[PDB]
Amino acid sequence: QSALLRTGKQLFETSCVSCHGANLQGVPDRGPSLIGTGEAAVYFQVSTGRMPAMRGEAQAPSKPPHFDESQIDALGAYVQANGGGPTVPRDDHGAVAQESLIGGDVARGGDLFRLNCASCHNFTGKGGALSSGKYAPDLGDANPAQIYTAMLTGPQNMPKFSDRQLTPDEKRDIVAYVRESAETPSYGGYGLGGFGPAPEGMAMWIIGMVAAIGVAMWIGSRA
Amino acid sequence: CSPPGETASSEPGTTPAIWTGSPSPAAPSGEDHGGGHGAGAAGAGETLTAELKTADGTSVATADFQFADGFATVTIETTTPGRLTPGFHGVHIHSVGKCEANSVAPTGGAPGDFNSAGGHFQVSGHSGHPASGDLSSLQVRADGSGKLVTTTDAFTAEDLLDGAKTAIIIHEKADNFANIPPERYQQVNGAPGPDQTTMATGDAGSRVACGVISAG
Amino acid sequence: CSPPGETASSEPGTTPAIWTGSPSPAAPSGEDHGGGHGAGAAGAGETLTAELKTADGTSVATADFQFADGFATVTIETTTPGRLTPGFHGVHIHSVGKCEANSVAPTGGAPGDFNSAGGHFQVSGHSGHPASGDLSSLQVRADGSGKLVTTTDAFTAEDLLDGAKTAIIIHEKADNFANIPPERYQQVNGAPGPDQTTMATGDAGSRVACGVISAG
Amino acid sequence: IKPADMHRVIKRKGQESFNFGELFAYTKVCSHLGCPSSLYEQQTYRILCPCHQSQFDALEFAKPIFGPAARALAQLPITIDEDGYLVANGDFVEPVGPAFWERKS
Ligand SMILES: CC(C)=CCC/C(C)=C/CC/C(C)=C\CC/C(C)=C/CC/C(C)=C/CC/C(C)=C/CC/C(C)=C\CC/C(C)=C/CC/C(C)=C/CC1=C(C)C(=O)c2ccccc2C1=O
Ligand SMILES: CCCCCCCCCCCCCCCC(=O)O[C@H](COC(=O)CCCCCCC[C@@H](C)CCCCCCCCC)COP(=O)(O)O[C@H]1[C@H](O)[C@H](O)[C@H](O)[C@@H](O)[C@@H]1O
Ligand SMILES: CCCCCCCCCCCCCCCC(=O)O[C@H](COC(=O)CCCCCCC[C@@H](C)CCCCCCCCC)COP(=O)(O)O[C@H]1[C@H](O)[C@H](O)[C@H](O)[C@@H](O)[C@@H]1O
Ligand code: HEC
Ligand code: FES
Repeated sequence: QSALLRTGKQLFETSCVSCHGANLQGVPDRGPSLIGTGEAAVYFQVSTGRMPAMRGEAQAPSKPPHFDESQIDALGAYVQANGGGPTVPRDDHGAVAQESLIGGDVARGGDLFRLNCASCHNFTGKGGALSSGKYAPDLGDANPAQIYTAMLTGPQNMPKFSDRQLTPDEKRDIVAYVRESAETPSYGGYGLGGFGPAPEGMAMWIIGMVAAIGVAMWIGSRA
Repeated sequence: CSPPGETASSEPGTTPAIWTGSPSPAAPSGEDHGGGHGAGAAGAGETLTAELKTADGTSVATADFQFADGFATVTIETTTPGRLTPGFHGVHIHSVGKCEANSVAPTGGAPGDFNSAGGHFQVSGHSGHPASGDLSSLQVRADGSGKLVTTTDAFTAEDLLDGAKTAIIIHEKADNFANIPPERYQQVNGAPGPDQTTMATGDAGSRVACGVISAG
Repeated sequence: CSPPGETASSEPGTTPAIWTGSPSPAAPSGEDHGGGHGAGAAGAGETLTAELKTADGTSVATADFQFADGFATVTIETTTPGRLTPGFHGVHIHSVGKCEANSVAPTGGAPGDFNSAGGHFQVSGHSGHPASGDLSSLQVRADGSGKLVTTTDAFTAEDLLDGAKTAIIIHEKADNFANIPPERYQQVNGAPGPDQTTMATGDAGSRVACGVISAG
Repeated sequence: IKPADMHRVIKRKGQESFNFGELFAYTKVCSHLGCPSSLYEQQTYRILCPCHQSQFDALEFAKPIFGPAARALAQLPITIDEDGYLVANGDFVEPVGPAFWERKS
């Protein structure tokens, strides 16, 4: 719909053209180019909230979303009409598909998440550190369509795991893993983060060892 | 103590009747459909065989025509040991798929397996040269078996699933398909060229075997 | 310290030339002979293909005739995209295997691929009906490919390795093999029956493709 | 590598033709202490390792930008095969894993 493209243009003019130049270009050393990134890229970068941003820093972090689903389709179709690239997967309603993306396998998703990317984040999808200030974020507060469009067009410092690098079966399979690894409870106690031994150490000292020394000073006297 | 379940010699058993082994509902999580292919059209599969029936209802041969990679692969194998005669047989695709014992679509004498609405099962706009109705020979040697595997790209799976289903037939003679040279031969009316009946289908006898290609 | 083997920017490299990968002498503990079979005779294998050569030395088709289970399987596939013409082609086994450009065994005009010592490569005592010399059709559609896989049990691997090697040929026309009915047709001499040249081999044009079956 | 950033690349010795246009193949096992350096940062082009957080420059050749590593992480040569498939154009020029005594001569 052309009125939807116009709505995307009206939201485009009054949020970003200080850093995208209003011809969908890149304002040099203030905000990069934007054509070719596409509706999938704009869905992940505004549906998470990140790109209607406020400073150019180590990496632009997560935030509350600056537009809603009635307007992300407008903004992403506007950037795809000006440019053109990956598109967000949509179900039989025309809306953004978020539940039909969980694939039928998890163990293949476990091995593929673990090989291809869990170097950067974590095993269950907690965050991980990156080089100069930038960091991987947690995958717990991640809409499955945002996970698919996160790996589909890689925003900041992550490789864009393309439609041909990972097949959509594999990408549905990875988002089946992470929406049932950051959602399944920690089997057998409190989950001290997701990454193991450093929270287990710090919760050995102040929970276990401080209680042990407190028992040891209640039992023995002092002199 | 002695165990209770022993020591009883009756008449020493019937011989065990031959193991007619039942099929396997361990594999049965799957239903064999018509097949899997592309064919961005009304819709078809990639495997549809045929059973060539004679004038007594018995099987004579077995055809398998299917579109695989834009080329209609047709493999005609034998079914009976003593069905065909000692000679070459001419395969021909008929437009109507009725393998009746005595039927005729037009006004005329109903021959064996002549239920077609004409001769060769050509295209809907083709009436001339050797189209998909005419086929290669499946010759029968002294062993009594005629096998012919060919790839005709004239038709496909979207052309065999028409409003009237087609068939594959084999007569008692070979496949000529207007093989009369006009430089030495002659006609009964003195014409140099061939007849229109020899141009529609090959010069053979009556159709002995015929089978509908609608997954027969 | 800094490691010694670094930091040298020349002109930044030619683009890497396409990987023409060498074959594998890891598998090479094995020599591919003519084949393995039974054939309790002078001795033969189970695989012997052919390369159909034209009048310019170029390949047109490719035959593969071999004895497997007492039935001579012959598969004739295409080699070139635009070799054959738009029509049916008649395969015929020739007695002599010379695929010469212009040769004639008898006293006469040397035609294309006519180096055979007669017509059909029949048995050593056979001269009549459709023996192993005559073959089924390998028709060429508009795509320009003629494929025909048949099983003729008239000859075997012990008959193709004769004193003179045989060949497989295809003319510019189809395979007739005396398909003239004597009830409506007529000869130039008024005879009801067919000619002896049409009884030896089929009625076609000049032989376009020909290939020796001695593992060509 | 994004082809807007192919003018920032400076190859090292014996290694100028080990690209394939813009396809580079650096090993995953890092310079020292052999963990897989499977963190990769586009738009800064740094192969970061997780085990000790040692960056490597993806642009020039995997020289350590920063970290406890001091050696260039090894690069694999690339060509395409007949039928157009990515193949290795031989072996690494240096031993690829972590360092030890018998090395670098
Ligand atoms: C006593 C001292 C070690 C002298 C030895 C002689 C010395 C000259 C030998 C040479 C050592 C020098 C050259 C290098 C240092 C290397 C070091 C000593 C390795 C050896 C291992 C071992 C001996 C370590 C020292 C002993 C250890 C630190 C004593 C614990 C600290 C105190 C005194 C105990 C009470 C603390 C208890 C009440 C809990 C309080 C909570 C605080 C926040 C705990 C601090 C804390 C600790 C200590 C963690 O290990 C830790 C690990 C992972 C996550 C978090 C934490 C964490 O928060
Ligand atoms: C009594 C009857 C017996 C009942 C059993 C009691 C034992 C507990 C186990 C029972 C199941 C509960 C575990 C739940 C399952 C679980 O793992 O616990 C998560 C961890 O989350 C959090 O931290 C938030 C929790 C905050 C609560 C308070 C924190 C605990 C403190 C006290 C620990 C002390 C550690 C030492 C401090 C160091 C001192 C420093 C000076 C919380 O899950 P949730 O909040 O819903 O979502 C996750 C996201 O947190 C997560 O970021 C996301 O990534 C996903 O994991 C998501 O699932
Ligand atoms: C009982 C005493 C306690 C010592 C225990 C271990 C010693 C065992 C010695 C037995 C073997 C002796 C030489 C024959 C074994 C042999 O030939 O190899 C040597 C393998 O010995 C080694 O592991 C370690 C020593 C290497 C030789 C010299 C080391 C000592 C001196 C040279 C270092 C002190 C002075 C320098 C600085 C000192 C410190 C700072 C100042 C050197 O490796 P490499 O040189 O890399 O040669 C490769 C071929 O292996 C492979 O086939 C082939 O592919 C080649 O391409 C190559 O890779
Ligand atoms: C450095 C290597 C890197 C790897 C590889 C990588 N990520 Fe990312 N990921 C990041 C960074 C950095 C961000 C944040 C980008 C931003 O904030 O604009 C991110 C963002 C995300 C988010 C958004 C989190 C949120 O709160 O919305 C998700 C989900 C995610 N990645 C999952 C994945 C998936 C899925 C893969 C592919 C299987 C992957 N990561 C691979 C580093 C990486
Ligand atoms: S382990 Fe990766 S560099 Fe030390």
